[PDB]
Amino acid sequence: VMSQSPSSLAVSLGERITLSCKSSLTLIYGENYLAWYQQKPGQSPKLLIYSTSTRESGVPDRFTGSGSGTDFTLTISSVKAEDLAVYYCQQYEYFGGGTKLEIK
Amino acid sequence: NLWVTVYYGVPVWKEAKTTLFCASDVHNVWATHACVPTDPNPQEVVLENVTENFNMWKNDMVDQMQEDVISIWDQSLKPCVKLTPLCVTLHCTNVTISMREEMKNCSFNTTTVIRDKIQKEYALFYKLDIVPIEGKNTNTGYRLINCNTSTCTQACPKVTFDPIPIHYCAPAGYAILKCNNKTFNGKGPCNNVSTVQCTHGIKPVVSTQLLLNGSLAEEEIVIRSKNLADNAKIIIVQLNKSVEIVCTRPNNNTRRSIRIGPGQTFYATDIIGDIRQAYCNISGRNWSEAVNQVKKKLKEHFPHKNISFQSSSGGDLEITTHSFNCGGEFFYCNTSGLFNDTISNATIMLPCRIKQIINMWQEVGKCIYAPPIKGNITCKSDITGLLLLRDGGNTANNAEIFRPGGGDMRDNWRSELYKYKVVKIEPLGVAPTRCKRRLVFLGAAGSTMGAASMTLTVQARNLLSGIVVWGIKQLQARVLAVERYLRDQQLLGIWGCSGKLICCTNVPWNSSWSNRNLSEIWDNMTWLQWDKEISNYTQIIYGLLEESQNQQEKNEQDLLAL
Amino acid sequence: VWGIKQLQARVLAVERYLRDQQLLGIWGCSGKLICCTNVPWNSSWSNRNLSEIWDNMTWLQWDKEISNYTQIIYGLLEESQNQQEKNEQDLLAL
Amino acid sequence: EVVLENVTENFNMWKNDMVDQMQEDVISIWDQSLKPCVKLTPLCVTLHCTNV
Amino acid sequence: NTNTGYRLINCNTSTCTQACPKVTFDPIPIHYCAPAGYAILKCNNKTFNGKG
Amino acid sequence: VQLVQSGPEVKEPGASVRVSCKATGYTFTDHFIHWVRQAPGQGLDWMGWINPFRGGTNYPQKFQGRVTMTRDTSFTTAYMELNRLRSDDTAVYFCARGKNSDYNWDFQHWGQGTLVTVS
Ligand SMILES: *[C@@H]1O[C@H](CO)[C@@H](O[C@@H]2O[C@H](CO)[C@@H](O[C@@H]3O[C@H](CO)[C@@H](O)[C@H](O[C@H]4O[C@H](CO)[C@@H](O)[C@H](O)[C@@H]4O[C@H]4O[C@H](CO)[C@@H](O)[C@H](O)[C@@H]4O)[C@@H]3O)[C@H](O)[C@H]2NC(C)=O)[C@H](O)[C@H]1NC(C)=O
Ligand SMILES: *[C@@H]1O[C@H](CO)[C@@H](O[C@@H]2O[C@H](CO)[C@@H](O[C@@H]3O[C@H](CO)[C@@H](O)[C@H](O[C@H]4O[C@H](CO)[C@@H](O)[C@H](O)[C@@H]4O[C@H]4O[C@H](CO)[C@@H](O)[C@H](O)[C@@H]4O)[C@@H]3O)[C@H](O)[C@H]2NC(C)=O)[C@H](O)[C@H]1NC(C)=O
Ligand SMILES: *[C@@H]1O[C@H](CO)[C@@H](O[C@@H]2O[C@H](CO)[C@@H](O[C@@H]3O[C@H](CO[C@H]4O[C@H](CO)[C@@H](O)[C@H](O)[C@@H]4O)[C@@H](O)[C@H](O[C@H]4O[C@H](CO)[C@@H](O)[C@H](O)[C@@H]4O)[C@@H]3O)[C@H](O)[C@H]2NC(C)=O)[C@H](O)[C@H]1NC(C)=O
Ligand SMILES: *[C@@H]1O[C@H](CO)[C@@H](O[C@@H]2O[C@H](CO)[C@@H](O[C@@H]3O[C@H](CO[C@H]4O[C@H](CO)[C@@H](O)[C@H](O)[C@@H]4O)[C@@H](O)[C@H](O[C@H]4O[C@H](CO)[C@@H](O)[C@H](O)[C@@H]4O)[C@@H]3O)[C@H](O)[C@H]2NC(C)=O)[C@H](O)[C@H]1NC(C)=O
Ligand SMILES: *[C@@H]1O[C@H](CO)[C@@H](O[C@@H]2O[C@H](CO)[C@@H](O[C@@H]3O[C@H](CO)[C@@H](O)[C@H](O[C@H]4O[C@H](CO)[C@@H](O)[C@H](O)[C@@H]4O)[C@@H]3O)[C@H](O)[C@H]2NC(C)=O)[C@H](O)[C@H]1NC(C)=O
Ligand SMILES: *[C@@H]1O[C@H](CO)[C@@H](O[C@@H]2O[C@H](CO)[C@@H](O)[C@H](O)[C@H]2NC(C)=O)[C@H](O)[C@H]1NC(C)=O
Ligand SMILES: *[C@@H]1O[C@H](CO)[C@@H](O[C@@H]2O[C@H](CO)[C@@H](O)[C@H](O)[C@H]2NC(C)=O)[C@H](O)[C@H]1NC(C)=O
Ligand SMILES: *[C@@H]1O[C@H](CO)[C@@H](O[C@@H]2O[C@H](CO)[C@@H](O)[C@H](O)[C@H]2NC(C)=O)[C@H](O)[C@H]1NC(C)=O
Ligand SMILES: *[C@@H]1O[C@H](CO)[C@@H](O[C@@H]2O[C@H](CO)[C@@H](O)[C@H](O)[C@H]2NC(C)=O)[C@H](O)[C@H]1NC(C)=O
Ligand SMILES: *[C@@H]1O[C@H](CO)[C@@H](O[C@@H]2O[C@H](CO)[C@@H](O)[C@H](O)[C@H]2NC(C)=O)[C@H](O)[C@H]1NC(C)=O
Ligand SMILES: *[C@@H]1O[C@H](CO)[C@@H](O[C@@H]2O[C@H](CO)[C@@H](O)[C@H](O)[C@H]2NC(C)=O)[C@H](O)[C@H]1NC(C)=O
Ligand SMILES: *[C@@H]1O[C@H](CO)[C@@H](O[C@@H]2O[C@H](CO)[C@@H](O)[C@H](O)[C@H]2NC(C)=O)[C@H](O)[C@H]1NC(C)=O
Ligand SMILES: *[C@@H]1O[C@H](CO)[C@@H](O)[C@H](O)[C@H]1NC(C)=O
Ligand SMILES: *[C@@H]1O[C@H](CO)[C@@H](O)[C@H](O)[C@H]1NC(C)=O
Ligand SMILES: *[C@@H]1O[C@H](CO)[C@@H](O)[C@H](O)[C@H]1NC(C)=O
Ligand SMILES: *[C@@H]1O[C@H](CO)[C@@H](O)[C@H](O)[C@H]1NC(C)=O
Ligand SMILES: *[C@@H]1O[C@H](CO)[C@@H](O)[C@H](O)[C@H]1NC(C)=O
Ligand SMILES: *[C@@H]1O[C@H](CO)[C@@H](O)[C@H](O)[C@H]1NC(C)=O
Ligand SMILES: *[C@@H]1O[C@H](CO)[C@@H](O)[C@H](O)[C@H]1NC(C)=O
Ligand SMILES: *[C@@H]1O[C@H](CO)[C@@H](O)[C@H](O)[C@H]1NC(C)=O
Repeated sequence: VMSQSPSSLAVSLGERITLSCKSSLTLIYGENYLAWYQQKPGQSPKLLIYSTSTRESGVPDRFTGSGSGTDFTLTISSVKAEDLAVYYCQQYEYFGGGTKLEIK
Repeated sequence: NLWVTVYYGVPVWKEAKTTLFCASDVHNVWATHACVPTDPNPQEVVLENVTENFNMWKNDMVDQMQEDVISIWDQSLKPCVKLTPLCVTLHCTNVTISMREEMKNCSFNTTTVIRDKIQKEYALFYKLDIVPIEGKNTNTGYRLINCNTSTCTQACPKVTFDPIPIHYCAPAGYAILKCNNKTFNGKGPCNNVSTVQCTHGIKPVVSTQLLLNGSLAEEEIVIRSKNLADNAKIIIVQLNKSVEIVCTRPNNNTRRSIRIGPGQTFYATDIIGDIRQAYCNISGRNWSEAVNQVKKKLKEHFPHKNISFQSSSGGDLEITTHSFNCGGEFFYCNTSGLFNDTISNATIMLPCRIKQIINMWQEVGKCIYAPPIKGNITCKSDITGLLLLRDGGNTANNAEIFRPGGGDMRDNWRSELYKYKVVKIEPLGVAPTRCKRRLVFLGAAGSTMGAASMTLTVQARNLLSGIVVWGIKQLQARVLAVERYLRDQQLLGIWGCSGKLICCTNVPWNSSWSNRNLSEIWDNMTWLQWDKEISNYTQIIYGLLEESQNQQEKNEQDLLAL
Repeated sequence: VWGIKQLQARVLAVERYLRDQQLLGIWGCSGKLICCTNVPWNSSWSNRNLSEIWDNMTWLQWDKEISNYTQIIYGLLEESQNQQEKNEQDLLAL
Repeated sequence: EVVLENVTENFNMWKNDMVDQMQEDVISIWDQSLKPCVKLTPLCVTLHCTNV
Repeated sequence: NTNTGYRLINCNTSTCTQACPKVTFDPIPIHYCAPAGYAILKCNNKTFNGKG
Repeated sequence: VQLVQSGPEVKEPGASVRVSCKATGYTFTDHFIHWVRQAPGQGLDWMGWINPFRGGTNYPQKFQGRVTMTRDTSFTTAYMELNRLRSDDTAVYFCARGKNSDYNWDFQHWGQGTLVTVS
């Protein structure tokens, strides 16, 4: 199981945010990696971060990935309107709880 | 002060792509019309004080020989007769005279030697290669499988597939290294390393789910994978106790030759006695011990899971079952009897099935037809290792399982080639010195530069010509090595250091390049480590040396101009 | 069918010639044809009348017995060159 | 051509390599030259014949 | 029966080829030359048995 | 490189449903093809991969004995089949492919996604 908490947040546009993906493998062995995938409701998900912090081509750099070992983070410097969507982390077959962002 | 100084023959290397060549020991394929006689003995050399690393997965030798095997196979099959005309209606019935859908009997019109003379002719087939003509009436109607896809070829009867223990030899200026450590994971550092000139005789064997013959791991059971965490990536496990096994076709067979065309003869199958499907035998009592040992080894990597094996998950015939060859006869044995959570203390026998049309590799253009072989046949062999693939879903019950897999022919050869590795040589070293101008091949690498410098002549002399569809390869190798050697000789000449090995020169050493303790450099350091930083200023050094030579020559001529 | 042959021929001849040149070089006798060296002749190899050897014998006949000790001779010469070079560098080490 | 007096030698014409060497060479040149020409395969048909 | 019936000899054995009409077989007086580092010797004696 | 699927599906409980995945734009026989089922308001879950090279497969124990994967090289198309349907099945399904062979664990290319339901 890979954990993505919180499930959401009463975000506001223009703020720097960061969500944590915490792994549970912590076993055997390069080194383990992570994948931050985007998905808006009703469409195919999308790749945002691969490896551990190498973001995908064409993604605004405000989207960022970091971490190591077990603690990793999706990060955004300033959330824009289109950015409100759902996202997940994936190290292997398993997937996290995801997270979606919205307003009151 | 110090002074730039060149040494020729320093024992340093660098990995890089290359092209090894075959080496064999009176009609077989590989030895005939290819391969040079093998070296009777390995000129192996031990290199202590030498640490290294290997990556068996990302390797060139395995891939290199892959297409080589493919090409030799195809070329050998090139001259044999094409079975094109046989793609004709097949009026068929049930086999035997005294329903056994394992094989069907058939008859059909066909062409004689003469174009306008047509004759009927019968033949028996295994139900595999036959197919209904269509989803139409005339249930007796059938066609060969390939015809709606492509043609095939009847292999030349004389040729055989007995895998010869081929050796591989590297070209001059290159060295082959073995990690002596018998518990190397296959990707990582190594400390006990030796060097040889030719690879040990490896048989070009093909199999799925099994590693027939090959070799054991004398130390213990070995497990290796690119990354066992990534379920997708294959796992390979090598046994340290070879397990005997046998298989046979209990039937008395013989071939009926049919002149399809003017000089082109098909070989239809026929039987003498009754018909009994082929099978195998194995001492499962033996099997359980290795099974339990490998289960414990797996638990070692998975301290909180169970261990089990199930049949192949399902898919293409060859993947699903264990396929192999026996004296040029293709066999497919259902392996559900092995990979189970329970065996017996008694011998275990397996039901197999036999095909006559073979897709040696997925591309269909090479579709082959196996000619029948007279009389019963039987092959005995042994298992040394096997390929496993993990399920990939963490069961809450922690009942971790693995299943047989394979199909990636490269992995088979990898299973052994993991030991070897290939590097080249760059014998031009540079170091400071106070001077101012005016066998055990590569063994000395185990010491420091000042000490190791004594035997440079051995490396110098050895690295030239020690060697003495196919030609192209070795011709390229020889020409390229010669070109490299000439380049180095010419570079030595321009530096005016031709006919020398410890040539001093007239360019003082520069501090910027490095300021190590010269004592350490000459007594505490080794070239493999010395070269690393020096790499930076190599071109500046070369320019300085060339200018030195030019000015020396011109000034000499000027003073002797008259 | 045709090229392969002559290509093999040329390459092999070139390889042989390079081998011989390199052997001359290691013996420090490059750029020479009557190179003297620093290894004294050994009696065991043969004890013919040197006068005959230089004025009565022919190479086709001279080589026959010498064939025996060729490798010993090569090793001795190589050691001679190695020691010469190393000693030169040592005396000029500074 | 050069004459070499004071030179004795021997020969074995029977056990020789040149003859054999050129044997397969002639064979190969012959076959290759014949390679591109037309194959007469279809002619293998019944022949209703009479006297010339 | 059908004594008029006949077939080409090879057909029951193998096929053959019609040589390209243009090519000819007039034996050219070929020469052989050796590669460098090798020499070709002639025994001048005109009464040599061929082995000796 | 595009990933396509067949139209949505509706079926009775206890039956078996088949779906297709058409691929293009590259060597159809060089990359594992993954399947992922998403029920409404649920996280993406893995069902299994199939290697086009030789029809090898794999499945988690959750779905084992319930799924079947096959390939057609002629039309470079994958087929999935799920048996013994039951409400849980009702969801969308996506067939995906990985950027690089070496990692074989990313997902750049996704089909539009196809929904199936029971009754
Ligand atoms: C190697 O040999 C072993 C040893 O036998 C083989 O293992 C046996 O394989 C058979 C075939 O799969 C298997 O029998 C199935 O068991 C399943 C367990 O539940 C059954 O569900 C399944 O039922 C279908 O097949 C029956 C006979 O073919 C039918 O009577 C039945 O109605 C099912 O088929 C119909 O119904 C389904 C329902 O959806 C439908 O989808 C079908 O299209 C069809 O209409 C079989 O009974 C044995 O159980 C296996 N043995 C063991 C001990 O488990 C192995 O397959 C061999 N493999 C190779 C590669 O050789
Ligand atoms: C793993 O190792 C085992 C152990 O060696 C391998 O099993 C051996 O496999 C070889 C090759 O298949 C097999 O060799 C035969 O042994 C028979 C025992 O007497 C021989 O009688 C037989 O001779 C015939 O075949 C040879 C093949 O070239 C011929 O050279 C020979 O003249 C004989 O030829 C007869 O048949 C041919 C067929 O066309 C015909 O043209 C001839 O006129 C003539 O009628 C073979 O030498 C061993 O017997 C096997 N031994 C055991 C114990 O099984 C195993 O194959 C290896 N692993 C794999 C995957 O192959
Ligand atoms: C050369 O000839 C072979 C003959 O086999 C062709 O291969 C067959 O091609 C046909 C049609 O192209 C395939 O037909 C499919 O069969 C399915 C069931 O039969 C298959 O599966 C069972 C399972 O045990 C096998 O026993 C059986 O042998 C078959 O392999 C049908 O259910 C299929 O229809 C279903 O799927 C499609 C697509 O998903 C749906 O749209 C349909 O509505 C339906 O649900 C389909 O009819 C057959 O499977 C092929 N068999 C094999 C072994 O390949 C070659 O294609 C042909 N090649 C050339 C170049 O000529
Ligand atoms: C392609 O077709 C040719 C056709 O000629 C075949 O060659 C003939 O094959 C037949 C049978 O295979 C041979 O038959 C033998 O003929 C003997 C007498 O005829 C031969 O000798 C006379 C002598 O002048 C020739 O004029 C004549 O043309 C024949 O060459 C018979 O007496 C033989 O039987 C005797 O010998 C056998 C074995 O010793 C005994 O067992 C018998 O009891 C009997 O005593 C025999 O019948 C014929 O000779 C062949 N001729 C030639 C020219 O080859 C090819 O074989 C065939 N090849 C293929 C690939 O299709
Ligand atoms: C693979 O292994 C199997 C067995 O694991 C083996 O098949 C078996 O062969 C033995 C023969 O060694 C058969 O044993 C028979 O047992 C019955 C009693 O039920 C006897 O009546 C039989 O007697 C006949 O055979 C004797 C053999 O010497 C004769 O002396 C005697 O006069 C009779 O003719 C016989 O002993 C056993 O029945 C079979 N198994 C089965 C299922 O039938 C097989 O040969 C092995 N094959 C390979 C390739 O290893
Ligand atoms: C290091 O590796 C070398 C070669 O792989 C080992 O040397 C061999 O040792 C065995 C056992 O004594 C001998 O039978 C062989 O003749 C040796 N061969 C050579 C070339 O030395 C050596 O034992 C290994 N040592 C360690 C500590 O691993
Ligand atoms: C042989 O290689 C194995 C690994 O292939 C080495 O195993 C190491 O052993 C040391 C000592 O216990 C451990 O600290 C390391 O963690 C081990 N590493 C691995 C990867 O297993 C072993 O030391 C080597 N020994 C020889 C003699 O070659
Ligand atoms: C093959 O390797 C296994 C690796 O474990 C060996 O099993 C060990 O054997 C030794 C002595 O035989 C025992 O002290 C260990 O406890 C065994 N290990 C385990 C996990 O039980 C096995 O003996 C080797 N056999 C052969 C023939 O090489
Ligand atoms: C596993 O198979 C081998 C191969 O037949 C058996 O090897 C025998 O082992 C005993 C034990 O000392 C020897 O006396 C025999 O000479 C061996 N025979 C052969 C042919 O190698 C071994 O017994 C089998 N193991 C089990 C548990 O049955
Ligand atoms: C390999 O390295 C070791 C140490 O790095 C060398 O050990 C030397 O052994 C000789 C013989 O007794 C001693 O006189 C030296 O003092 C040792 N070295 C040191 C630094 O103390 C060993 O000789 C090396 N072997 C090779 C073949 O290079
Ligand atoms: C030895 O052989 C050489 C060459 O085979 C002979 O020399 C030739 O002699 C004829 C006759 O006088 C001349 O026409 C040629 O011009 C000569 N050619 C050469 C190359 O010398 C020679 O006559 C022979 N002598 C004996 C005694 O056999
Ligand atoms: C040429 O060769 C022939 C043989 O090919 C030599 O013949 C020899 O002549 C002497 C003198 O009479 C005899 O004693 C030998 O017995 C002969 N031997 C043979 C084999 O015939 C001949 O001497 C040679 N002469 C020249 C000029 O070359
Ligand atoms: C096999 O058949 C041949 C010919 O029918 C016969 O000579 C031989 O004795 C038979 N042997 C066996 C073991 O069937
Ligand atoms: C292994 O199986 C035993 C019983 O067969 C069970 O008690 C144990 O919990 C299992 N191991 C794991 C890690 O689940
Ligand atoms: C096999 O025999 C061993 C004793 O050697 C016994 O412990 C085991 O339970 C037996 N298993 C089977 C399946 O016969
Ligand atoms: C194959 O047949 C021969 C006789 O034709 C027989 O002696 C031999 O035992 C047979 N092979 C097997 C494995 O039974
Ligand atoms: C060479 O020596 C000069 C002397 O001052 C120094 O400035 C320079 O950095 C050194 N290295 C190079 C590459 O010029
Ligand atoms: C110079 O050497 C250092 C360490 O040896 C290395 O990190 C650096 O990349 C080198 N510079 C160049 C241009 O290669
Ligand atoms: C070389 O000279 C020594 C001097 O005594 C002699 O013993 C030896 O036989 C000679 N030959 C060889 C091959 O050593
Ligand atoms: C040494 O020379 C003699 C005569 O030259 C010869 O008989 C002998 O075989 C030679 N020895 C070796 C080892 O070649």
